[PDB]
Amino acid sequence: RKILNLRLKVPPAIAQFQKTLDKNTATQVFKLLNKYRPETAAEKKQRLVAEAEAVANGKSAQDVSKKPYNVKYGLNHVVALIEAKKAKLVLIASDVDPIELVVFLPALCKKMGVPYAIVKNKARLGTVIHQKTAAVLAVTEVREEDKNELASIVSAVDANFSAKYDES
Amino acid sequence: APGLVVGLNKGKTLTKRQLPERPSRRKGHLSKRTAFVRSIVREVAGFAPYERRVMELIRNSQDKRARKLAKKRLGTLKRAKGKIEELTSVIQSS
Amino acid sequence: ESNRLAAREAYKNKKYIPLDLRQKKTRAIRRALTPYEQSRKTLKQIKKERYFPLRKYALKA
Amino acid sequence: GAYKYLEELAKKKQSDVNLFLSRVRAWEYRQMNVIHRASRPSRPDKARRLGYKAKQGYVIYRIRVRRGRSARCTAEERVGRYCSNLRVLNSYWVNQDATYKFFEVILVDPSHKAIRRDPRINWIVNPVHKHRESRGLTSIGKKSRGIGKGHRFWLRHNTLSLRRYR
Amino acid sequence: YVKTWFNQPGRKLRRRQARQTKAAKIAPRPVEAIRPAVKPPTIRYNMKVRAGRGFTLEELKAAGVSRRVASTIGIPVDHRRRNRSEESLQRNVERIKVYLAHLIVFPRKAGQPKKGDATDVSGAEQTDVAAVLPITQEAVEEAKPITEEAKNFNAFSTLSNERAYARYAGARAAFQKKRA
RNA sequence: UUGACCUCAAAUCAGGUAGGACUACGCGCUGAACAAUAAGCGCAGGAAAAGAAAAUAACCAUGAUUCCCUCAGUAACGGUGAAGCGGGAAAAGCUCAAAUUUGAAAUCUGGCAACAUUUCUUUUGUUGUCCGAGUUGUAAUUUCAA
RNA sequence: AUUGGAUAUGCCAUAUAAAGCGCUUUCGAAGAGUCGAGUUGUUUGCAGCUCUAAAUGGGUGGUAAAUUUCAUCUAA
RNA sequence: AAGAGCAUAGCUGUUGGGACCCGAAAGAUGGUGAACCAUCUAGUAGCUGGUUC
Repeated sequence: RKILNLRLKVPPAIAQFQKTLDKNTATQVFKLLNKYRPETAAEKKQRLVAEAEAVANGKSAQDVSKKPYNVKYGLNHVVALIEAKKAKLVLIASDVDPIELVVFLPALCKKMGVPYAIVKNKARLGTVIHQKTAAVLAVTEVREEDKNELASIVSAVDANFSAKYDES
Repeated sequence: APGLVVGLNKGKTLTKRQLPERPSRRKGHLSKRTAFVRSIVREVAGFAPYERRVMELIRNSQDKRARKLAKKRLGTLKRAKGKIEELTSVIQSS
Repeated sequence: ESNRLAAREAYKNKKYIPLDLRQKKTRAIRRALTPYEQSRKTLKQIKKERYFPLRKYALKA
Repeated sequence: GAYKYLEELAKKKQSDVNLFLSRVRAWEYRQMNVIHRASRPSRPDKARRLGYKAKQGYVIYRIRVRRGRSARCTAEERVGRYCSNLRVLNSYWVNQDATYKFFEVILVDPSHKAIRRDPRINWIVNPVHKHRESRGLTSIGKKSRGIGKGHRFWLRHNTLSLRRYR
Repeated sequence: YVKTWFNQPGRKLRRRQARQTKAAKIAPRPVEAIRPAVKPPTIRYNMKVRAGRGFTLEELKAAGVSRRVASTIGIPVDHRRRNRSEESLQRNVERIKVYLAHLIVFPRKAGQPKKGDATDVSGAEQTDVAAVLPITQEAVEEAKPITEEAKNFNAFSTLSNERAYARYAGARAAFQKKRA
């Protein structure tokens, strides 16, 4: 490894992943994420009952509740979202084993001008989404009371990540 | 078709009906999505050394040597001329 | 006869039973795909056969 | 989807990023066994379009072969000899060094209950599909023995036909 | 090695029992599917008319039957073939039309007529398709008069020189672009 | 101090599966002194292999594969030796990857309790529930004929 | 004695359904150490070796001309 | 230059198939034992011998 790595220096496209976000922003980025955690399977069954009597009484309101604000995940799903430029925050796992899966994503998202960041460990992102593993997370819309601090961390990320890294 | 057998009009004289275009022939057409993807991968992946070498050959007006060297690398003239023209557009774009 | 029958009602409605009570036709028949899986189809082909199946037709002489 | 980027990246095989990643991965694969199970394909896009699905029953084995009969074909036969209870679906290439050709080979469990109930892959369960590469029926094998559709591609001559009335 | 033919009567009898068993299996419907009228592709055979593989998507579109309905009711569909001369459009069209005219579709789900399939079902009969739909050869003309304008048409005025004109067209075209 | 995720072990853990024989006919690899043969090695089935065109042709155009007759002892090569066309036997078409459902992983294996069904107390499932697999992608839709 | 599936019949089903075809105001993603080129072996095919692709592109031919139009097909 | 060939059977001759029968060392492939075996083989035979009222 070490002699092979330094002999032919790590290309910046791959070198960008070994440098990541600081601990503090990671904590507050996570703090917002837990406020939008995807619904639990048990909760899914509960609302499936909720829609059961809803469709009995003419599907009631939009299902039973308002739009399900939560985080967006899945590499294919997020890539389709960022292409449509619907995404407002992008979070990339730092240690994905085949790096080719996200080796293009920072360059893609930079071309779209979207605030993004690299969050340590895939497992933590998976824990956000009740999964064993999440290679990438996306925030595309939140509630209005959450808009203020979401803009704050985006500015903070654009002050201690996105901006400082840029193209090096 | 002059109701005859020979000539650069030959054939049995009929009224040809304009056949539709079939989706197999669609191959080669550019999609804005894939054209965008190719732009992204070109910008992030970079270039192999041999096109690197030929492009300052274009930069210092060493066109003939670069064309010959590009032919040696790929194998056919059309691949070579297709290569150099797109690198030149890259050169003026830069 | 008595013990093995006594075994059979004992293990009736039980998913897994001793190898000496299971079927023994041949090896190939045992490993072959069960009709149920043989009849398994996508619901794409279910749509095809539901909306456009083979018909009964004929011709007038 | 994110797959379109993958093979476009995979096509640029002389890019620095791929050139680095090939060597570090080649150094690693030299230090595992010559054949070893892989938790997930190193090129998910390639395996996916070759018939791999991330579901129980499908399995990937990585292998390397000495360079200097095709390297691709010898990969499958050795894997099939190793994982003798599986039907090997396909194979694809990953890495080289100066001496080795590295391949990842897709196999499907014929007796697994998830494969048997999936109509897209039940065809591999049927007994005619066991040990295809010993018979040369895979993608590389079919191409190797020259089978295709065209003009470009024995015992109908050496036999003598003697009809009833001649 | 040495291929002998002592099974020739036996193999012929096998096919007979194959047809009889097949026909009796699907007795209501005709044993042989219909085929389009198609022309062999070469200067030696192009005058003749033979049976092709299936009717092109142009013809089913014209005949008013979808490419799905046609397969269900015994009309084979060929996608590779494309028909360019609108007679080949025609000759296949009424071929489909008369086939549909003589076709009787038994209603599904206990004989309640759906769409326009049929009402009668006792008319079940298995007929040779080439009887109701024989393939004809080219319609040749007989007893046409005059054409004394073709009399003055002295054959080689076209043949000999237009053949030379075709032969020298490339050189002639090169000449015109040269001095231009 | 604990919990995740990953990599790798271990089980006389639960469930499965592979070997070997036949090999007339199938498909491979190898191959002699004739012959893309005999011998050798590998691997199948009741058939196998091939198969729905990166195929023909130069026509008024043909239309998956296989087989028979013909092409034809012709083209081609230098004794070897086809194929297109035509006639006939038989005919049957299709499935994925490549885009999303993001207002819902809708998908799947297994453990457990019931309901069944059986060539069959020996088979084959279903329902419920639990658990795991799976966002590095299981479903639905689409495969260029579109 | 089972079974072949059709015929009629009886009972559940769920069916707030999906699909085919008039139209498009358009979009159409399409398989890479692969194709290919040179080179060595062997019976154009394949194989080792070094290089290594592209999007009306690519394969294949009638033409031209040694390039061209045209035709046909959509490999890995 | 006012077409004579096509098909079938037989006889005879010739060419090739084991080729009228019998007979030369040898060579290959794969085995067994510490040379032998089985297949290719019914070989090379330009000869020797025999070849039926």
